[PDB]
Amino acid sequence: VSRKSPEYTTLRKSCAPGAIAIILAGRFRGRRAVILKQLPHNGPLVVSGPMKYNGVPIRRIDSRYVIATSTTVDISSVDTAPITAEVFQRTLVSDARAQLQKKIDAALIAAIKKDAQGKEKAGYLRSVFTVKPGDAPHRWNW
Amino acid sequence: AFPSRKDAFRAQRKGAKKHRPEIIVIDLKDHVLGRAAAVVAKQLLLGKKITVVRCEQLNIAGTEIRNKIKYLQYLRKRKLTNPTKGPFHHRAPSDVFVRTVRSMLPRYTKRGMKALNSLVAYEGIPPNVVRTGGRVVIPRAQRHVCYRSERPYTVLGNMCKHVGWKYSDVVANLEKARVEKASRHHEKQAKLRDAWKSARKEALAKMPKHNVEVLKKFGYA
Amino acid sequence: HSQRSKKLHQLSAKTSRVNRNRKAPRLYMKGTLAGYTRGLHGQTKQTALVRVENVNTREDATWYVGKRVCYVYHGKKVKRCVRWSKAPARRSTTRALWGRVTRPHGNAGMMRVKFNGASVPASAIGRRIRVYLYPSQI
Amino acid sequence: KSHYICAGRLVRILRGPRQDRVGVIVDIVDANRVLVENPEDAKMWRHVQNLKNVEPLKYCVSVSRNCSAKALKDALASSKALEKYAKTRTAARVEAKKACAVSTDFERYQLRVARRSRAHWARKVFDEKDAKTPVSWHKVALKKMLKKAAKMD
RNA sequence: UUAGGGAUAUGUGGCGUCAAAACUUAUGGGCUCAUUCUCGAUACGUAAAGGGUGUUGGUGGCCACCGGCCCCGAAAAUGGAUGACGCU
RNA sequence: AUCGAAUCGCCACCUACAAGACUGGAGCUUGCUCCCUCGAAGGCGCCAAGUAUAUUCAUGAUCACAAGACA
Ligand SMILES: [Mg+2]
Ligand SMILES: [Mg+2]
Ligand code: NA
Repeated sequence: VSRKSPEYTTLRKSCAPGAIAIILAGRFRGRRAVILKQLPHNGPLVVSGPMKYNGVPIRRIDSRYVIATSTTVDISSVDTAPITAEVFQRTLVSDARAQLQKKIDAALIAAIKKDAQGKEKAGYLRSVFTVKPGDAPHRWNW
Repeated sequence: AFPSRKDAFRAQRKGAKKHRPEIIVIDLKDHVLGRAAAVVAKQLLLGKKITVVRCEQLNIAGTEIRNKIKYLQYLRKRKLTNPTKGPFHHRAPSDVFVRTVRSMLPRYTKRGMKALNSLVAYEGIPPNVVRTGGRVVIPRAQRHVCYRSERPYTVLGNMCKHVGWKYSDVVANLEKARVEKASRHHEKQAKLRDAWKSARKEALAKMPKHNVEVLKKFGYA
Repeated sequence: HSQRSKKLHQLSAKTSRVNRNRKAPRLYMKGTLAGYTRGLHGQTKQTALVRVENVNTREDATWYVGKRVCYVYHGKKVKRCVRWSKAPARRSTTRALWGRVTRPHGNAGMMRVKFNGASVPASAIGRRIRVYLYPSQI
Repeated sequence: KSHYICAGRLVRILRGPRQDRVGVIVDIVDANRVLVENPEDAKMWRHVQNLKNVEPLKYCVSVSRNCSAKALKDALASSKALEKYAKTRTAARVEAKKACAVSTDFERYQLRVARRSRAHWARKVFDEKDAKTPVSWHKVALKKMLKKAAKMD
């Protein structure tokens, strides 16, 4: 409750863990990922592809550069990802992060498969979002 | 304008493809002159590239005699001391349309000059335009929604040939040959069109069923 | 020269294929700079007017209040950019000016935009503007 | 042919808050205005509509002017014009439009894959039939060149 | 009715293009067709009597009179002005 | 050869033509009825050449001209 406490957040309810989000900026613009959690002290979200489907690794992202759709996946993974995982000292991946990626991605894929509509959800995660001529994004539901 | 040898050399050195800018082709048949001009001038200022065809089929409200008298009043304006400087009166329908558009732009400013130079006009449909894609119309400037049917109206080519345009018969013959060619080709392509129609009609049995259900739900059956 | 055999093989293979467009996606909307805010007396250049494709209503234009906006052009020389050292591939004559949407204009979907610290140049009138989808409320 | 404006005629609303709803004409005021009501719809109580805002349909329930609600409800039910209107393709198109307006990113993806599946199967079938009867440009050219290649080469 | 600058909202005047605003609003009603200065269209500011079955309505008894728009009546000196284009 | 540049849908199914007091085809009750193409969609394209447990993506580290490119 206390604003100084790290548990304090103000994230909008749409960006809840297990929601499928569209990336709007950065190297992975247009891909679809799954929101895992929000870092403490009202920090960024962390998302993963999983990397098998669309090639998006575990990554931090501001909630203002994401569209959180209404499609959800039930997640019950170990979610042992603190702030220290993304802090570095003052094709190459460390042998700890490389292991964390697998440990999370296997559980996430098991969750998607266990979900109903699993095949459709997998294809949905593989597809790419773009703005076509004649499109009106301001009129849509998400 | 014939391209220069330096441009040809540069294009060969780059080795690119054939480039075409984004252009809109408007079929002006049975359009109201002033309303079409007003829409086109605003689009030119917003930065489009526009080509208009069939300018001899524009319409003006009123009788042909009344419109012809207006044109003759225009023609009598003339710099008395030296007519080689006075107003220049163009008689072709495409030049009439271009003048009407020019009067709705800030012509003296460079911005206005760029906008005016981004427009091309033709009588009939020339062969370098025929195959470039589907033509467009302007719904808010069409005669069947703009005029009350009981009133008389003018056709611009008919008005122009009595004040001095001398290519009406040439344009008529060219348009006749054009329409014959296009009709023969359209009839020749009917077997292909029907084959594609049948293929779409029959693939609904070979696709999966749960996709067909989505098609029906969104009304694409 | 007696090489119709090559053009004979190409026709026989010919199947039904389509172009299919699998390229880098675009994540912005196309607009145009109409001009500045003005009256009959003259213009005030601190606010620009932007018209966006498929946005033809005031309720439509309200959706974009707060979104970020960009004008892309090029200079004559290569100058400093973001990640000039980290990513040398970005170095070019290409440059951009950034701004934000502030409020709608009229009833037909035009919007007012304000640029960062300075006016947009008048050479951009009639040219392309990028309107992005962020920051996002959805 | 055209559907005349008359008492008992079915219409569809074009613009406004009642857009794309069907009512029945119960009275004509003058050349511009009619009174419209549909008992089996929530928002279609008896009200006034300008004749520029309506679309006359092909059905007419036979009733007299300024009829009672009781006499119009049963006349509708007996005519079964609503069950007939629900089977046309323009009614289905209206329902499809509403369904498309209210749709999520997942449903748009589903529709995209359904259309892609249809197109793939259509082009397959077309290729198979063009093998028998050559109608493509490349097959026409191939058959035109085969006779020439049979000689010499 | 006025110190040097931002934001918001207004006055007079406007919202087809020139030129910001109904990207030519309405799911409002009537009326009007005008052929060499010419239908008309922002006050202050630069045409009369009399006629007209042209069209739209009103009073009293198919008639007599009174209205609304439009048309005759309406003839000058460089080529030219509802501000221009145009608009039915 | 200078040259890095702004632009970000493709098609040998649109790229033929006419009408809007009227328009798929019949009747005779000429404004209703009946038939069936049902009279309000150019075709594709948007990440497995196609709807199916196939498959490399990271360190380009949280926005920045798309570090890509003419399907
Ligand atoms: Mg304007
Ligand atoms: Mg770049
Ligand atoms: Na004026």
